[PDB]
Amino acid sequence: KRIHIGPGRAFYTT
Amino acid sequence: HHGSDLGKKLLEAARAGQDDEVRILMANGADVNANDVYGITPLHLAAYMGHLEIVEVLLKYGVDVNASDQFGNTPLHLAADDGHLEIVEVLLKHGTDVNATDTWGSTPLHLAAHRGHLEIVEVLLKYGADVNAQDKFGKTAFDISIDNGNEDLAEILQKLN
Repeated sequence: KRIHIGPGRAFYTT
Repeated sequence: HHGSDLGKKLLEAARAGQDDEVRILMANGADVNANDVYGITPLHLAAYMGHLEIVEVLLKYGVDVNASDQFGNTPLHLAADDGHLEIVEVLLKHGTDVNATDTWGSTPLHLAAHRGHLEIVEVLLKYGADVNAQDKFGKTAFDISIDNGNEDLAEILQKLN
């Protein structure tokens, strides 16, 4: 899966 | 920047990469700086997802290229993160703050360095990215490149120390 490198990325894929 | 029916539709159209819908919404008065409860705007979404044409439409309508969500993300962070070179280029040409920091202290240069996006690093440097900026963990873009073993990227940032 994607590896997030900054905050709040979960809220970009809802 | 909320409560407008067109603003919610614009956010959804940007998130879904629907170019024509973004265009028509803007042509009919939608708020170019609409945001959701997290502070995320159509430009943030288009920049993260790589919707270049949508980015260009929002720029044409005078969008705030420096808008930050509640996490401190700017569109330039997100385009540098997900590797969208042409979007990085157009944002910088429109005057985005090249050294904006998110809540982890990362500038767009830090994010491009984490990812190894060589061409994006070069454009950020051309527009004045600060090679000495440290994130909340004390790391520069060069430090990141060394930690990740990116010899190509370290080759460039080494020269600028």
